[PDB]
Amino acid sequence: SLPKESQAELQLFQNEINAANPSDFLQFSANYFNKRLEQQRAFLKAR
Amino acid sequence: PKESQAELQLFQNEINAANPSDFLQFSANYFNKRLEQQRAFLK
Amino acid sequence: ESQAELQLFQNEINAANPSDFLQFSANYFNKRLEQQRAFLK
Amino acid sequence: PKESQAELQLFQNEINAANPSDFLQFSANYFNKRLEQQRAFLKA
Repeated sequence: SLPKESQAELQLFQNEINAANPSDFLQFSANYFNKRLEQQRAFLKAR
Repeated sequence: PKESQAELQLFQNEINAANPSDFLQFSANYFNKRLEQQRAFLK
Repeated sequence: ESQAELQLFQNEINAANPSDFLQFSANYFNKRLEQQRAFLK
Repeated sequence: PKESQAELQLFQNEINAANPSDFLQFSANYFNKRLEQQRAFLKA
């Protein structure tokens, strides 16, 4: 029953998992979420 | 794979149980902690 | 700012003396990012 | 400890070699990657 933004981020993640089918699910998933944060951090740091 | 489906089901269960205010931060914290838990076993 | 964040990190390493340096350091920096994200948002 | 001093010296060397625009993001990425590298060795 999640909010729309949460469903969108979960759908993007599920799409990435199905496209890559990582041999190390946890490492791929941690790298993915740490990169999504990194992307939003660039907006937050900007002048 | 079955291990991937299990880890994805565990994550989806955590998201539905917590319904985080910051989805990205909760998800990064979750996966970093799952790695930390497996590191203890692997060392 | 970089020297101050490096000094804070070195101080944390010397105060905690972790048995797992890499895990402590990754947790530390991931938490510093988490803290800054809240303030920036 | 010797292993901790070596990892701290490697990190300080990386900071001086890259001089990152975003110190915190570079440092988090660095330690997360050092863990990733050790995970591959531990799983082998």
